Amino acid sequence: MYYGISQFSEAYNKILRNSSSHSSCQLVIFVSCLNIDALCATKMLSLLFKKQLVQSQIVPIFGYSELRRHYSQLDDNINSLLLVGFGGVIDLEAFLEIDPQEYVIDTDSGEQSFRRDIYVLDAHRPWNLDNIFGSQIIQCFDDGTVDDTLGEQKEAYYKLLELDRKQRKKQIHEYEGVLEEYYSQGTTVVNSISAQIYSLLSAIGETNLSNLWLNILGTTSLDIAYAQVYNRLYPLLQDEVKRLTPSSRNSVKTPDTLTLNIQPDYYLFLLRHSSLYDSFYYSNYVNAKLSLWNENGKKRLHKMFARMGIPLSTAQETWLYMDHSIKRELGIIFDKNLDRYGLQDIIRDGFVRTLGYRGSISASEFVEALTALLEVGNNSAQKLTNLRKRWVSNFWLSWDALDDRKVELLNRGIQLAQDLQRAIFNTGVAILEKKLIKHLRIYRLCVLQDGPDLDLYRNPLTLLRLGNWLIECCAESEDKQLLPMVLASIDENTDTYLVAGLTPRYPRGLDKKPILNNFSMAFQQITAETDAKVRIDNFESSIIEIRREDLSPFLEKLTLSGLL
Amino acid sequence: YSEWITQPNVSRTIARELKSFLLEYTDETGRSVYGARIRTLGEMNSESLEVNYRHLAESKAILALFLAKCPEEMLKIFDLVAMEATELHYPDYARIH
Repeated sequence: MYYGISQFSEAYNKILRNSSSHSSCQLVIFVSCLNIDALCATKMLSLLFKKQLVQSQIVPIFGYSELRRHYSQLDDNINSLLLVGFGGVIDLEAFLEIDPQEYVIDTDSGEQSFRRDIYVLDAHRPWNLDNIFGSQIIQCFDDGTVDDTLGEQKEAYYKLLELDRKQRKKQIHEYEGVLEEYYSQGTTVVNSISAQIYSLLSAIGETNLSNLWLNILGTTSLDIAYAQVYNRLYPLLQDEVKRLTPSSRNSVKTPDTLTLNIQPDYYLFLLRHSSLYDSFYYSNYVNAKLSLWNENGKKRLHKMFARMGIPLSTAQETWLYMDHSIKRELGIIFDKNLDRYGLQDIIRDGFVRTLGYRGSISASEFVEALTALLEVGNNSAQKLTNLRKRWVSNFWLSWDALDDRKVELLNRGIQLAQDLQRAIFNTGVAILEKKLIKHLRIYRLCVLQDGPDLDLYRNPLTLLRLGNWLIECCAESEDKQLLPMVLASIDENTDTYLVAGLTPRYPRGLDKKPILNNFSMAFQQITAETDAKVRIDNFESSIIEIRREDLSPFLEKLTLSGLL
Repeated sequence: YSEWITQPNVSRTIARELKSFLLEYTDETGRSVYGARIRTLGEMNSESLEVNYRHLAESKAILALFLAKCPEEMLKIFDLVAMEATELHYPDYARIH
């Protein structure tokens, strides 16, 4: 459909034809900040437009309210827009207040052209049909979803668009019935935005190891929450590492050799940058298998190190200084022992980059560093705006850390990630010890009223770290039914709760068709029904804000909702 | 006793008896108390195993007698038996102590 995978070169050549001149800046990229995949996509896409000498402006955007503000004030000379990581699921023609008649030029002939193009690079679904069919200005990129999945919706969309009494009743309610089933699907991410732009670089003939690393980083960020998607794309990344890696083997290490191997990348927290003990203690997956919040879980961890034959005094050494024999024997120690605890799934092959003599970083460890930069790198309308300014300001810390010249900023990130995961854990234990997860039949509720350094959880990403930790913890327990989870946290200064709706997921080794985030409808439909004050402006529309006293009325109508 | 405890067939018999004390003795409640001590030994990475003399006087009491009469030879065996009793539980604990 709009631009299928076969025809990304035509959309790119259309950008060059429309927006390349030495006279002016003509291209704007709007990127959702608070999304690593949109960050790695936009980094690749800027290195491309650098090499083509296309004068461009990148604007990081927090949410839909800022998208309208920034679009409203675009200089009329700007004739191409990229919307990277958002806007596929909203009607952009309605939302931005477009009327195509104010944008059309050279209408002659079975023909149109327009003074602006709006290219949507988005991996979320269900796609809004008035973008994918119902507009000539908005120009979505596709992984293949539309031709493979939307053929009944295409037909239903047009027969209903054409039809502006038995023969009518018999058909208008068939086609509205197809759209009414197409909406009333929950949200999901089905691709990485970076693997889409790498398949565009593959069409132009621009692939190299720097663009491949950004493709691996952008795609790795999915693994925590969309494991089913990482596993589709992972086979395709292995082939590209082989294709681009040079001939030499048994090579001497030199300050200039970049090597991007595929090798064991254990599912542990910041292994190469922390101790072997903290690697297990702060891992989501390990915590979920050993029940590691309570002190019998901590006994199971020591009892494992003792049985592996690693002293606690060695396991706690920083991984560089930990001894040369353990670090090469470790593959054999894990292949012997992890099976006893069911930790067998920790063995994984991943992508490991090392540059010169500065020591290896895995794609997993690098996205933990880049997210920690977005999260903590630095009158309610001012109290929101001077906070959303901070989250736009952090985007450029994560951006600059993608550069190899700036390893000191990556090393800030790798320290911040270890400060965060410790705070997530010290909060996640409080929730499980104090029994704060209430079972409400339709969903599970959790609400942080008070606690130490609670002022972290007002960033949408840090709330999702704690969400993904509580989800892994539940998803491995064999007695619990899988249920949607609502996680709420107060800001004592704004006097709102940040509320996040979370999908459950299957245990990390079991191998089904996906499950979808329908809080994105349930929150809108309850909001439209109530007189309560909320914000529904975030790009991940599973996340909302609500004033303190309105929350209990809101949850009281959420449990009644048939939409979950 | 010094000359008895050191004879090789006697030493082997003493070792097996002390091993069987740690493996087979259970509490008044029925829990394996020296299993609970060995769990705590290897988890703490502790090098020292507490044993209660009453538990020898209540079972295999000749070992309690030899231990009082010539500990410098008896503990020299019961340290090896305790190493093997913990190594049954934590293979390669030899790399730790």
